[PDB]
Amino acid sequence: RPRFSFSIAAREGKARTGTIEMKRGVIRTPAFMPVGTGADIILGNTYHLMLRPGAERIAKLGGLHSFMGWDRPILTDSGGYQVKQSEEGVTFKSHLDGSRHMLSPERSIEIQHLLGSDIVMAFDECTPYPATPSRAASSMERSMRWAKRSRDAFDSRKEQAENAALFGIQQGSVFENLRQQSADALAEIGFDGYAVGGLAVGEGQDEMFRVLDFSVPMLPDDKPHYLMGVGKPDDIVGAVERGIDMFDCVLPTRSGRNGQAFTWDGPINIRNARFSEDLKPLDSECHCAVCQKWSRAYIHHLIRAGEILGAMLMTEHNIAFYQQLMQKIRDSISEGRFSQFAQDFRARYF
Amino acid sequence: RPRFSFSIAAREGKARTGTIEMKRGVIRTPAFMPVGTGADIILGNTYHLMLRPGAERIAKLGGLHSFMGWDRPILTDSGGYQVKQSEEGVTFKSHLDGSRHMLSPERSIEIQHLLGSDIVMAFDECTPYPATPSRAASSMERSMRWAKRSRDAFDSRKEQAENAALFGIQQGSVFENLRQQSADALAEIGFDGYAVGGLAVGEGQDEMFRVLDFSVPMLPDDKPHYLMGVGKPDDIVGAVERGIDMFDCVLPTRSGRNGQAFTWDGPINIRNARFSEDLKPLDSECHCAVCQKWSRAYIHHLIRAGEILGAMLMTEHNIAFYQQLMQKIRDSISEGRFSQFAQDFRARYF
Ligand SMILES: [Zn+2]
Ligand SMILES: [Zn+2]
Repeated sequence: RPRFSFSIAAREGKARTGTIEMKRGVIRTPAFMPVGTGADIILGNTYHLMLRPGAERIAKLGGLHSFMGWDRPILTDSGGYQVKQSEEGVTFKSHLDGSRHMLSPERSIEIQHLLGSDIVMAFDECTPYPATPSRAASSMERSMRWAKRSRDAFDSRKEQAENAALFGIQQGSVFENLRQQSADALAEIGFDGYAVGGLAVGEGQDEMFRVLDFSVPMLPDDKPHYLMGVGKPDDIVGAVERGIDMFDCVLPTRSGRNGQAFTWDGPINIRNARFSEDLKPLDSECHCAVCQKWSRAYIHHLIRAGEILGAMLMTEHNIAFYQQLMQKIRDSISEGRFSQFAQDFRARYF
Repeated sequence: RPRFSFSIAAREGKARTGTIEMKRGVIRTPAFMPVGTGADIILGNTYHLMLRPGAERIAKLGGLHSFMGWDRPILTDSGGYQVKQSEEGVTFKSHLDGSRHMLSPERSIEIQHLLGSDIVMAFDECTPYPATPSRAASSMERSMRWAKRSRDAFDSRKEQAENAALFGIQQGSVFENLRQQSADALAEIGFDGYAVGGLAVGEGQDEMFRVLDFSVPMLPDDKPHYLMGVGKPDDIVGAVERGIDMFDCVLPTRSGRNGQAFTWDGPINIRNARFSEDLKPLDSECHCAVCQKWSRAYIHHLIRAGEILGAMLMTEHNIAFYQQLMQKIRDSISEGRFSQFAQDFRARYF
């Protein structure tokens, strides 16, 4: 397969469906990328892995793919969002054993290289919400400078340039002129994919969607658009409606460990007593393995008993719900009925 | 299949291998019965289930088999070992919501009936270790009276008598005359199986084996012998050498949640730094699913990262190790080489 080939097979309104081809596999889009721990690609947390066991160590152990036994594509973040600051980058000391750490566009790239990622994220500067226009512009401009450094560092490592892909990240907070500036800088540098950054910060769906309505058409139409940190099922459906192709969110896993299950009728809190005698599966349309075999009542019980198996079935369910959702979105766009699906989705979910 | 048919296919010294046939399936012996949460039979905790969700409720929900989705045989304990005392039984208040509870040979039987167990344990009186001969004799005599009440209550419930089986429990602490007395009472009442009770109480392997050497031949040879609460891999091999056919122990699951893995080279503490870069699977001969796919180094990492998946792989590994051990014991006895296996087992395990 090629290093990277994005192809759009069908469209409806702003929504798109198609595929990304890479050496380690094909990624069907719109895509949900679960955390490392039906998916075509998963996410590696660079910041976490850098702290334990370390990037050198993971490289020594054969790379991330062999380490976690996953031989399909992997997307790593830059590590900075999770993180002594300056134009050069950032230095921090580890909480695990006080070791001193430095992150920069160059060092971030090097670390994702050591990890062996297939999709590398440029290193940028988080923009707090809310931000003044002044602060948003200053942060965005530094991010675009860091985007150029990331590109160069990526391109100077032959093995990465030839087998991996680089995404640039749009910043600019919620201001349209800054977003446009950011989009133009990014396209002038040129990347394999364009992420929309800065929108997973407590702004509320309304504002998120507003900023996506003008932000996504600024990005190159023939490249994948990645909405970082998003999100709930209804955020995904609305962002796909606005042109996003890729998503990641800790929601399924965390929800999975704190007793919450996603269903087509809305999220449910399975620890609630109203589920104690409910013989229906987690979700009635879910084709997932948990859903095949066990009832809400038994999972309620598991979790209530503090049994580990319960959180496990819950997480497995949630992960599978998210992939079925993306599958329903792909098929609906491909069939010219995504507009309908979305409306039916909401009526029932809410 | 019959209600209950125990058949001994082969012998070596005191060890036996064969099968138990019941309506819901065949149980190959010597057997390890894991907790509800390769096994031919599992264990239900009666005391726990009685407190949550309740026996009535589980019956309402279709019985334990349908509730946990397990359609093979299930053995339930009496509930008293986990537990206001008198010759009639015992009353206790729940810690979950202060509800008042009573246990007795009759009520224990009724509850295991409501749970739908295939193998029912008579209700007896735990004997603390150490015990004076006087106290051991008094506790044993009450247990044999309770054994007769359990038999009668079991026999007065047509559905149980016809589709389930009852085991009696030998008591008597570590005194041989009491054990013999207990064995004779039990055989005079008559049960489908005979458990050896009172030996999972911190006495140390030496004393356990000593008491098994004279206790097991007192039980009827043509019925299964169940060693309750035992145990570590090396306790099982030695108790099989002394004539036991059935075992249960929380070891695999708990060990599984507290970072400890069983291997043919002894238990390992996977959280230890010496495993951080170990690419070997949990155990090299283990055919288990974890062992297929993941390294000690990645499971070390999982657990160190607090990830739930890790404890899950560990427990799965431990459960599978125990079934492979029982399988190795069955085959070795059937082949006339159990004496050899046991010696080789120890050399490597220790
Ligand atoms: Zn499901
Ligand atoms: Zn294994």
